[PDB]
Amino acid sequence: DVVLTQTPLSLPVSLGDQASISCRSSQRLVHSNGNIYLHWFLQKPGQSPKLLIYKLSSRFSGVPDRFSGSGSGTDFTLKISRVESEDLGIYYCSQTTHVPYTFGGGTKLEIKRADAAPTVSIFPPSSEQLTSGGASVVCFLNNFYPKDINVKWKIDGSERQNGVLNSWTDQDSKDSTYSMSSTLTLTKDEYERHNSYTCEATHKTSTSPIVKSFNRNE
Amino acid sequence: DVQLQESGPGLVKPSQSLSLTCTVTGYSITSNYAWNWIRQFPGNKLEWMGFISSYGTTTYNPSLKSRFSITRDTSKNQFFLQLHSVTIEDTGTYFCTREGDYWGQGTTLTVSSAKTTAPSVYPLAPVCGSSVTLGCLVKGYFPEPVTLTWNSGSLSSGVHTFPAVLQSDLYTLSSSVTVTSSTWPSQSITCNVAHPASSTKVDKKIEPS
Amino acid sequence: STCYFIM
Ligand code: NA
Ligand SMILES: [Zn+2]
Ligand SMILES: [Zn+2]
Ligand SMILES: [Zn+2]
Ligand SMILES: [Zn+2]
Repeated sequence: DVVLTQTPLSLPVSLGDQASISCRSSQRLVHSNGNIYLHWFLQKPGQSPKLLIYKLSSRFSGVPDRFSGSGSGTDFTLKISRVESEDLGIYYCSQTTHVPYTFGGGTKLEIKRADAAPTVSIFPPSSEQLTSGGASVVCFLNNFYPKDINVKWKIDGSERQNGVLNSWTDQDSKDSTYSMSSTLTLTKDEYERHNSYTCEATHKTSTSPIVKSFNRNE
Repeated sequence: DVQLQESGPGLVKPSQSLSLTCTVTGYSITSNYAWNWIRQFPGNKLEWMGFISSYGTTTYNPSLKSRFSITRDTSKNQFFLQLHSVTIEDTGTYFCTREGDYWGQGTTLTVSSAKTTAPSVYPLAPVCGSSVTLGCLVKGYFPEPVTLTWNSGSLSSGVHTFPAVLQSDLYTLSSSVTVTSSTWPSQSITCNVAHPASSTKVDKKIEPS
Repeated sequence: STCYFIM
């Protein structure tokens, strides 16, 4: 099948500025009739994808002239001349020359703000959870930017992979930051067998990780 | 007046078979156009499934592992996606469209063998600064959704409520509220969790220790 | 023609 690769995965832009999204095809997309069925869709949150550009460079009905599609061969580009708040969401390239029709992974058009270090909080299991035979340790990593963040769980010095549930918020509407939750799930029996519990955050705002720790029963 | 509306079960069990209906208004499905089904999974991946011509002939995606077919009922101006023997991997949003020009709102399909399960709600107090971050862990619930609030909605600022994630066929969610040290534990901060599928309405006060 | 526009 035809593989469509989008670059970048995330595009931080300021309102009023120019933005450009690239799409790389694994095959040439010239149909027998001479047309290039490479299209661009925009998906806003809670909505379905909407057609912006089609057959490489045609603007769909209602789409303003700020959007333009370009390309040849395997390299295709979508340009937004003056980014507005309405332009925010996920942009997908689409090819319909060859069956099966395929899409790119999407490019998120997001807002730029100053760099912000995450505020990290660690939470030992609640006594109520311990009464029920469970034990989850919860780590919040809040109001950070940019969005790229690595979180790391350590139990008694050793790194833990199993029982780690991560969740991420979308870009906050008011402050333009990101937040993340990371939960380490254990049986009470395993939890009562380890002492040191650590949540480490790696973010471009610090050269050393932010470490929040506790020792069971102090 | 060209519109599309997806409809379907919402929740099914692994191995069951399934129909999703797309009712079309304002335009006849026997005129010129093909009518398409496209899926979207968490992670945003879009997957074209197939189409039915205005003349009743079909074209499917040959590379898919899901067993499915597309049919229509011209007299009702509807086309269908028949999903046969579904797996947990078929969970996601199903859109009908004409030819990418008009789309429906999308329909959420969950494929799970889980039973309706009330969540366990756990308060998250800080470990034994100018601000304080408190939390709430909503664990082991099915199906979606839950709705979580702080102080019955009156505490909305500094709140981060994270999307739910699957941990062993059941959903888990968390939320954090950050207030000044002068606010808590001086003033009461309560987590309010509604899970209407199981008729749950729980309030957990966050106490120190 | 099975696909009239782009699909
Ligand atoms: Na075609
Ligand atoms: Zn291929
Ligand atoms: Zn081909
Ligand atoms: Zn262990
Ligand atoms: Zn009929």
